[PDB]
Amino acid sequence: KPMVNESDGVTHALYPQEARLRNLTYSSGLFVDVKKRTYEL
Amino acid sequence: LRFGEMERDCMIAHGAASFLKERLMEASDAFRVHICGICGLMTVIAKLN
Amino acid sequence: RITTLDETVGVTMSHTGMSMRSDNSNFLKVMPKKEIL
Amino acid sequence: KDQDDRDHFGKKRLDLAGPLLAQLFKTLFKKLTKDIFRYMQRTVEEAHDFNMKLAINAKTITSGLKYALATGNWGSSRAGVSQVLNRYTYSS
Amino acid sequence: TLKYICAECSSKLSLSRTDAVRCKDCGHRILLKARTKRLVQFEAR
Amino acid sequence: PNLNIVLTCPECKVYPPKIVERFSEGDVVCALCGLVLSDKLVDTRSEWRTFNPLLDGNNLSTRIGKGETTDMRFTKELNKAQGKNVMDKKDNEVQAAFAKITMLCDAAELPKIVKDCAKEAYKLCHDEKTLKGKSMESIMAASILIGCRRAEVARTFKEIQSLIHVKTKEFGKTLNIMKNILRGKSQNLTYIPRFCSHLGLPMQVTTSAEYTAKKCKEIKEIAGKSPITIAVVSIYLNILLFQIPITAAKVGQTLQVTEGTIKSGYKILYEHRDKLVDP
Amino acid sequence: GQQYSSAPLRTVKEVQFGLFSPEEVRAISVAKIRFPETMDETQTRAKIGGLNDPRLGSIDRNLKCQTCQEGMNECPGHFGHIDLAKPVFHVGFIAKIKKVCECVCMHCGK
Ligand SMILES: [Zn+2]
Ligand SMILES: [Zn+2]
Ligand SMILES: [Zn+2]
Ligand SMILES: [Zn+2]
Ligand SMILES: [Zn+2]
Repeated sequence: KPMVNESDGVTHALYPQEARLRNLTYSSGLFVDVKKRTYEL
Repeated sequence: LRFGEMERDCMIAHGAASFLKERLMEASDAFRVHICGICGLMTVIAKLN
Repeated sequence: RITTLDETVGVTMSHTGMSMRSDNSNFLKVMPKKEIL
Repeated sequence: KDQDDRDHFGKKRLDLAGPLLAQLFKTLFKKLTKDIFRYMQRTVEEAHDFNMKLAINAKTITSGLKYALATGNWGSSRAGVSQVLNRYTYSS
Repeated sequence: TLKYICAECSSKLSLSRTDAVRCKDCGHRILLKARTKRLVQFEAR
Repeated sequence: PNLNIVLTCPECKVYPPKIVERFSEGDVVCALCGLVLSDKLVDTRSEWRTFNPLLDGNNLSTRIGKGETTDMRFTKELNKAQGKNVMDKKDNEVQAAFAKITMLCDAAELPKIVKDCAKEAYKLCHDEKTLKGKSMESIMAASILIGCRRAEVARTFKEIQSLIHVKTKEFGKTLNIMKNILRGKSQNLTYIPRFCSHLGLPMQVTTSAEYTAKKCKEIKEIAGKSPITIAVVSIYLNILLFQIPITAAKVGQTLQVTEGTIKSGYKILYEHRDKLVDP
Repeated sequence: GQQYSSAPLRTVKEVQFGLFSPEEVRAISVAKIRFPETMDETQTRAKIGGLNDPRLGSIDRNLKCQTCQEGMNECPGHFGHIDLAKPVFHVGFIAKIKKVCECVCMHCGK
């Protein structure tokens, strides 16, 4: 969901009215389920 | 305002170069320089104090 | 479709940068003179 | 039969937000996939410990998406893609 | 101090200098200047 | 010698020139007798429309990319010619560390202000006798912690140790000698709401541990014992003020601590439950 | 505006286009200039021998300039030289040099 990581580090909710005044990026994070392997062949 | 290229050309049609001289010097940038008599190049260090 | 993670964000966001939960993985961790003579 | 006329409108195609972003996001993930592999090869070469946080740089996606919609450029490849919103009236 | 108003709950805070930009109770940060207390004269024309 | 032109009114000659400048006309007038001094004032905000000595100094450089209708081999000759001339200066390690600084700062999601003070701190030490070796990452991570304190941020040693391998005892003493360099070149409350952001807690609950951690210092007894666990028992007390289902096992794996430690701190806290209420 | 002088005030008539001799520049320039820096090491004044020494003409009103004195509304500047150890061609004279080589000998030079 759209969020802002502030300068201290709080990553909370977001609304575009505040995003228009604080000059930010109405943006959401993306995450990837990574899988690690090792072949020994 | 910008004194354009073609606006100069209409003044040549009349021909009053005194207005052409007054506009591009005093209304523009004016400068008094010095050059040597031999090598006609801007080289003379002036100290007219 | 792509699922949406719907919580208080900063719980999921805490594992992004620093989190003080290191490693948890095993992936790429790397005489006498006459006697000796 | 006559010559093929390129001024036929149906022979042209349009690109909205999606197929524009498909060109961009393929390239941004293309850059990061090699740089993750750069963290793979250098770790086993210089013999250190692996770190998934240091393996993936978020600025490959962050600076890519911010700077593209900042200017009208997309790549200088493509130009003038983004414009500011016209708010002289509601009809604008 | 100068009188400051919150964005959402419009709570009168009226803090001072070097007092951080953070509203009480609500977690907003958009603060306001608040209007003066002296009269303003106009014209009908 | 001198090289300062003092513009004075010869009509007045009563004081140093308390004058006026007509910026709308580009002239400077005497603010007494009403006489102009010099026409054609040059401007300052005009040349900046078409456009760092604080870090780069007087050093300049010019990137030489390819053209558009050129030969690709010619750029290879220049970058080899640029390659042989990289030993004329020693700032190549500085920008390479700065790239590593920018690599660490952005991966730590820290803002560009922290990018400023860290490169500010590294340029102060740079290369002196008191360094000698120090594994490079250590003086980097120290200047990272300089950006934590100077830009009023809240970072911990294990937070950097979760990123870099600095082996602590090497890390702190190298951080200590850099402080004496800063001394030779002349507050746990910020750490609170990040953990509240890590737990996802409301603002009234967030300021509840704030009034807890404020009054915990003035109450005294048992003293410091590191404020990190003192912060987290302010969390556990104020979450025992309410009913949020977290307990000690989940918060133990969260901030990486000890469940048995905070119950011992809970022992002195339940006695101190009196002098902590506000409403 | 400008300070009064007594040089003969005339006009320009015939204008000759010509090229530079290198010793002629040395009989005109005033500084060698070896430092590639701009201002002082102390981030003030000048390098003195760098890219903008006070031996050249200055600007910025309050600065006085050395040899010209006066201000930026009067000083027309000066000129300096940089000599090398290896000559190179000019971009505007590439093919015009090439046509000379296509017309003269390479040994006796006739
Ligand atoms: Zn409020
Ligand atoms: Zn003297
Ligand atoms: Zn006056
Ligand atoms: Zn001069
Ligand atoms: Zn011959």
